[PDB]
Amino acid sequence: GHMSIFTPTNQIRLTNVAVVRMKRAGKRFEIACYKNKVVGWRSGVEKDLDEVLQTHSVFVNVSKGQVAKKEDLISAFGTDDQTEICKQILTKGEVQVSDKERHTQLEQMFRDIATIVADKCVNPETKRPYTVILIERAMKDIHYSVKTNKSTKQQALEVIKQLKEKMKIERAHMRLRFILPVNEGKKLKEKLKPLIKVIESEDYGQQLEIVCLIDPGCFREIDELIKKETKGKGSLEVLNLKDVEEGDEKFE
Repeated sequence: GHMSIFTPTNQIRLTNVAVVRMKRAGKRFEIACYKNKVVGWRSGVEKDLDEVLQTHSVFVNVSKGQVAKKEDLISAFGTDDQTEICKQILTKGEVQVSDKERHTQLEQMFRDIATIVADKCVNPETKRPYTVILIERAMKDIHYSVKTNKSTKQQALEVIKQLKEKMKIERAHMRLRFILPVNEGKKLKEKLKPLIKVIESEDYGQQLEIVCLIDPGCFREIDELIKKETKGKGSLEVLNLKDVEEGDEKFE
């Protein structure tokens, strides 16, 4: 980065690779995957785990220039499958968690995650939730560099508590499900579905239970239509039990 100007976008090219490497106790494993949200697979935001692999060559040490072939990885790691090795390097290595700016802890990248958490929380009387700086000031205060190696499905509870530790936010993003019969269901299902604001939790039996709820920051933008689309038709129930049958997540 910040060296060559010629950087054309392509699917499988060494010009579109992301730097990621795993540091072992007595060995190094540096690889190159697609820069298109390479860490997406660790959160279920990917499309596959094949095309994301730009190169099948792993470096044992870029300083010396030791390129490990299929025989090398089979000896060093013990497996001939690069997918397994690369997968480990991606979840236990120095992966570029850059979603926008292709740099480290700079370029205001700390404000990026702050923008996502902003709409997810409600601030008390002082300004509107659009003030990313307001939440960012408290976010980076308790835990600096919250974007660096941010473990999504692992430190989810920690991150939300770290924020509350400093600034006590008012509620957060919850889940609600509407309950109405087939007759009334055949009205909101043709309005809320095309908008694509629903969650993978619906009922297709006698009651069309639909779980639709976005970030509280934009609650006024979603409820403005929900108030008449389903609220002024069926009953609105809250979804707080994740240890029970939610409904249907697939028609198969």
